Amino acid sequence: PLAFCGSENHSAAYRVDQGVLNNGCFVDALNVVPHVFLLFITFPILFIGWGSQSSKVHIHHSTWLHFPGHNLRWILTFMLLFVLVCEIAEGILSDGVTESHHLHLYMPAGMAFMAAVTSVVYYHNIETSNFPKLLIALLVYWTLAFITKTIKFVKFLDHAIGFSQLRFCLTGLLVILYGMLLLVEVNVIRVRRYIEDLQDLGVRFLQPFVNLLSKGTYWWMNAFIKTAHKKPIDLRAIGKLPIAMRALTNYQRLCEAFDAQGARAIWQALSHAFGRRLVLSSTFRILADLLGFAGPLCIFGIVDHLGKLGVYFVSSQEFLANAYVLAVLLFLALLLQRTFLQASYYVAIETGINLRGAIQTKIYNKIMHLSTSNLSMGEMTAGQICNLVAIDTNQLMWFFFLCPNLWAMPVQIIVGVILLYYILGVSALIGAAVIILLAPVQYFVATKLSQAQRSTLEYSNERLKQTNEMLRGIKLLKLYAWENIFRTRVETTRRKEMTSLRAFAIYTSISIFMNTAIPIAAVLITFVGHVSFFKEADFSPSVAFASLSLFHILVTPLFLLSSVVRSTVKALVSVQKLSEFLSSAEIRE
Amino acid sequence: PWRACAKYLSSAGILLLSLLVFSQLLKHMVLVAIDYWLAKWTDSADQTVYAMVFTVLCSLGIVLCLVTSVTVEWTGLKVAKRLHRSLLNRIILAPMRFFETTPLGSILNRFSSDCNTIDQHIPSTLECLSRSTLLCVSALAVISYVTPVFLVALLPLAIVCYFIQKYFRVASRDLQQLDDTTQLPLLSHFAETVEGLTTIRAFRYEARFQQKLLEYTDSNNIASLFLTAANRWLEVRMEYIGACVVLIAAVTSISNSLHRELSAGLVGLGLT
Amino acid sequence: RARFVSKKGNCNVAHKNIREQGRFLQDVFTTLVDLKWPHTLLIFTMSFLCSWLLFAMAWWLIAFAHGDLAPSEGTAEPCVTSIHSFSSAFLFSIEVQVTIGFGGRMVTEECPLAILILIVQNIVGLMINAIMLGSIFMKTAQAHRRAETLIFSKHAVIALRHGRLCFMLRVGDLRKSMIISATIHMQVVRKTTSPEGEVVPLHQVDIPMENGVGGNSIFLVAPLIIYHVIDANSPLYDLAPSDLHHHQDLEIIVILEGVVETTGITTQARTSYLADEILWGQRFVPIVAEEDGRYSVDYSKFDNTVKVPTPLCTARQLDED
Amino acid sequence: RARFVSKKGNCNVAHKNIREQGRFLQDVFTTLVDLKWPHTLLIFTMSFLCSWLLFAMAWWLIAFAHGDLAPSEGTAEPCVTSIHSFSSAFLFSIEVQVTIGFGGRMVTEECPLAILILIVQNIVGLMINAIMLGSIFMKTAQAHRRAETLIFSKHAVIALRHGRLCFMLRVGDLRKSMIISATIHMQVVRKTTSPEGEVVPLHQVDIPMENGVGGNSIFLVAPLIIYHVIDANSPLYDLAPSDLHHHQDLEIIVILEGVVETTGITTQARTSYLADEILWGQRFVPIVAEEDGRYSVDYSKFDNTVKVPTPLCTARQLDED
Repeated sequence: PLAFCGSENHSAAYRVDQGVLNNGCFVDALNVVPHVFLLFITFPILFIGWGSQSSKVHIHHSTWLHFPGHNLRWILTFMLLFVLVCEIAEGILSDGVTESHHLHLYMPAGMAFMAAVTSVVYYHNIETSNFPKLLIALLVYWTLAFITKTIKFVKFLDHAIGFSQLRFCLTGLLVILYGMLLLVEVNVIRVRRYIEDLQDLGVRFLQPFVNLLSKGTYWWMNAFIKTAHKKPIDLRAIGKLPIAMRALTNYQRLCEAFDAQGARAIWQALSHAFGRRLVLSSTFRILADLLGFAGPLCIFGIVDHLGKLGVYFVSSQEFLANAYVLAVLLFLALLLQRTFLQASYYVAIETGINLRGAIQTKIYNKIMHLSTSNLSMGEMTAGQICNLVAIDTNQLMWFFFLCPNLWAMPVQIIVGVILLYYILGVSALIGAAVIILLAPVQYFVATKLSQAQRSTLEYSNERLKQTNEMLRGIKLLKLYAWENIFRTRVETTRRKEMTSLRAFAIYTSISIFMNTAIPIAAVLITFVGHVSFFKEADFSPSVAFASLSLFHILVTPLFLLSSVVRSTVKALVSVQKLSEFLSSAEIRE
Repeated sequence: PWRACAKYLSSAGILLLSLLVFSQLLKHMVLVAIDYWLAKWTDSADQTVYAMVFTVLCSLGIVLCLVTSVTVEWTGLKVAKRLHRSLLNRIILAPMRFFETTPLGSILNRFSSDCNTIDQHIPSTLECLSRSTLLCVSALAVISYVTPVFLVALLPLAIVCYFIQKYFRVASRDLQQLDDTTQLPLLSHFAETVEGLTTIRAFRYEARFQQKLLEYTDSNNIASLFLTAANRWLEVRMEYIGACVVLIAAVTSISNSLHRELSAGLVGLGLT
Repeated sequence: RARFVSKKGNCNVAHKNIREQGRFLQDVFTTLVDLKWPHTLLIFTMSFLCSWLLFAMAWWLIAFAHGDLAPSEGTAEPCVTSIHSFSSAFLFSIEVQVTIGFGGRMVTEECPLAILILIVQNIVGLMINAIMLGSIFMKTAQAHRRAETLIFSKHAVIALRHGRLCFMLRVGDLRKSMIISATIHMQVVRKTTSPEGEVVPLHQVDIPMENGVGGNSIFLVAPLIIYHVIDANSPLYDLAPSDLHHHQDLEIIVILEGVVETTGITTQARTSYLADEILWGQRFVPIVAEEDGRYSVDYSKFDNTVKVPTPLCTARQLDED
Repeated sequence: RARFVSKKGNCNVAHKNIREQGRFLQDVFTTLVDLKWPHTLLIFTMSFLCSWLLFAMAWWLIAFAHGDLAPSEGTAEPCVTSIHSFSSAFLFSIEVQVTIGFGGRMVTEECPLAILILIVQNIVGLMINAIMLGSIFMKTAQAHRRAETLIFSKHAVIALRHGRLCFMLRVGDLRKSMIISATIHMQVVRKTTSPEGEVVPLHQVDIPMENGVGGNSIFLVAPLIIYHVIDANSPLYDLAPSDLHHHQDLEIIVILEGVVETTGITTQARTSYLADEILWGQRFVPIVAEEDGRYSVDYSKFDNTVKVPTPLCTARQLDED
């Protein structure tokens, strides 16, 4: 059948014998009326307003202003959805303990789920207005809903329902998040007082100025995708840059880093220029794959279970033990992990693009105060100057693309082996072959790779300056018949660069062989050391497949560790060549 | 596809391309064989027969990744040498009418940056490409082995991933090309401010060419930022599709091992 | 190159980058009746279903609060008789609010809060009965659908009448109903600049129709010839016949507007005319024939032309001989 | 110093010391629909509650008069079945008057005075159903809320066009709906005296808009420039640029009025312009751009000005060289 409590005793559970709030059926019956208040007032305001007034007409595509409490209310609304889908999964299978379909456990949370998504689209559309008088009833929603949850919550204390009940910990968290949603709405009352950048036509990038869910998922990048099949995109339809991330603004930040004050001077001034956006990128890179370690705990939790008031209210440890709730926890954790990894990748490439703008302006201001005795007599060639912008900034930019992975590999591998110690014990310390093997042999191939890269970069600069005097001097070489002699001179210096590449290729090959060869030896040494020599402990399938996904998630940045030790040595010699160019001989005024 | 990668394979050679595809096919087959023997060995209810064949199949794994590693360094070395010294021999016998009509910076640009990405950037990218796509299709093979109604979950999902691939692709055939539309001025502008430095300091137009380089760097950084934001939009879309693949495979392996028999390790194969 | 308003009569504007959307919320009624027909039908049944669901939860909550949903009862009367589900209260809110009122579900005299929610039920249900039925009658009662039954010419012409160049077209009505106080506004619209250098981009200047008095008021039963004398005060005074070509910024809008006789609600039809839509030198066919006691208009010969030799020069060059 | 009508468009008058309030009682309907929204809602539910309470006392009095409230009874039928309280008769008057009609309370055929009060119940209840639902539809259906979606300029300007000083402003519509027969009335209003000594305190004199014909009728889709040529017959003829300052008795009212297309009910928006609101010498920005097949109006550049050098003298001093 159906109703909004069950027909279990069939004459009980709708009864009012005391005052009416003593029924738990009555307090989750009262827990739907703020949500249907918010749905049933906010549906005709959203239908005649933002959307379906035929909003093909444009109501300021650019200059999206953000309120006080924006970047807080979206994280709190996603925390409401993280507690509320868990409240849905708690109401189900406490429904499924007995029969005949209790709807009072999870239909209030589903009405709160629809109220949560309509309140966040109402807050985004009031943030398009700057008309916060048309906010105001949403604030009334929070001083409905919170109060009703506290009239739930003291009736958890009145029937002495403890902390080991899961819905106690759910609804106390819901009481305090409704409380801080009230605190941020009186913070909008504090500073806006109901009782923008001058974003012009030239800004068309919007990702500093869009909302946080479109900062994560790039909903602004559906436009310039759907219109790309209409029109081929050109240089005026992408617009101009904003004022932050201007090349002169990053140039002014680099001169402010310079006068605050060698190779250590340009490195420490570079970290003083860009380190706060760098630690934002690596902080997102810390929280990404710390979310991903809840992957293998879910793997152990589902195949551990698959290897195997009157109780039905409480669930907590069996709520963590069941399989479908861990699968939707895997879905929400993997959604949130790929969102933080793509956000970290965006702000790392954005900091590197601003650095390419800043040192291209600083390398041109070195060029405008350069004496021409360095070009003419001896030292600098014009091929080396256009390689110093065209190659030797791009190697540094690729190092700043790969920098927060270098800052987030130790917090991945240490929390991975401590979670290996939780899932396997000291038999997982037979697989400490990564920490007794990896970093001295990667430093040994970092020394051999860097000596090969220094010899390869000087041979490449000699081959490019020899091809630059070759190709400008074609007509004298074809008019005096020395082209085979000059081709053999390029061929011998090409053979020197080819032998430097041959040493580079055998050292790169032995590092990528050790890089993919040690984790399959780690699953060898953990699976044979669990069974043999530490004999008759256990061998479940559960910690076996949990440690297999743990060793695969250890090996997944290990294949990028060979890419990052392919990097940084061009950055070190590029900063060395840039400090040698930036301390060249200049013009006295 | 394009013809020129087969040109790459005729500068590789038939023994290199066949040794490459043989080494990748047996290395990915021996890692899915060590996963299937982890399925056979974790379902206990004869011991060390499984551990003996586990150790020698892992010995096939480390020698197959060794011959993977040396075949990708030797195909990088042979296309490094072979795509030099033939372009060098075609440019040493050329007419003067070819040099007087073509721009010289184009020919030195293919001698410099294109030869740099052939001898440097391409063989690890080849390794990561072929390793990742054979890991993806062997993962699709072991997931489609266990839960065959995931074959029904083959039918929209990769296809609509193919559809959003087409909904990317011509925009990238705009926009990456638009990056080269603001790449080719700016370094040439650096060429114009190295052959003419005494003239520009004689004319005192240094702030004007400074402002022109600020405009060129503004256009180049907004084209790299829009190519960046298209790339991370495309990756957050398709990794949301991949987490949806994880969800539908997870709920059909839990629903097909609760009520059917999958022996509690094949679900670990599909989930890993 | 493009049209200001199409040959149907819909405009071609965009209205980009508006800011004050708070005054869009300061009229809800024109924004309610301004919508399309699935939007009007969806806001109709969503308004009534939101009313019936909200009071269904109110009647189910007050039946839970009296304990009448608990069947362990004695001889005490309920608030509402025979409610034992949510769907019984949904049936009861449908019976009360649109006043069907069956009576197996009826409300007794036990608690007064049921009487207070019954009072506020028929107040807001009677109120949104008035708002929604007057809104759907105002949606069907607009008169621009009458503007779909008013034909203009497909081609306007320029010919000679009374020694002068005149701009002529033909307006016809399909109905035997009338148009009360039929007003004609003919605007030329092009990018004109000032002599002082103010360039205004889409300039509308009113030309007058020729009437006999000069008041813009006609009497439309037959298809007539609206004609404008191109004199020196007209802004068509230096129009050449070589200017009548595609990609030429010169547009005519004719606007026929007035009350339609059988609703009392005013309408406005509009038609543009482009430079490749204006035919030089031609004139319209006589289309009204009198036979067997009846005047009669052929409508198949509406936009046909019976082309006459004209001077191929401007009206400023009509001032000599 | 103070405004005649504010920049919203509400007037600033008082109407003190009226005597004939008997003619205020000679229209009850415009005074009914003239009220504010809590006054209209309070007279709505107080009209229906006064009807239900008055007939509740009538049905309870006739149930007392038949003795049916006395439960010491035999097999004689009541007038109305199952009434045994005042609240049962209040339920019965609610069931009859808005015609819910449940039927546990039903009226039998015993006495005819119940039939006479049932006849007069549905006559005055059906009558005030018609008056109150047509009144609340006439309350929501007024068109001055459409006057909240019509923007004028924040600053009117005075510039040069065709050799003459002209008073210009910009009117825009936010909607894709239309205004049927858009009439412009521009009145200057100031304290003028007569030459004979009659000082009249707030004088309104009509200036004409420049149209091309002279009829005050525009066609509003784009924001246009309403401009008035300051000639010798205008009363702005001796206006200096030094007069444009605060505390100067010179006010402009522009009045845009006409039928809105989707209701058929006429509206009127109005905007004043003060002497420190009129900018001398400036002109308006071109705001309409044509791109990808669409004309498009920027609304952020609405009241911006692109100031031009002008003669700093009156239009009477424009008559020399």
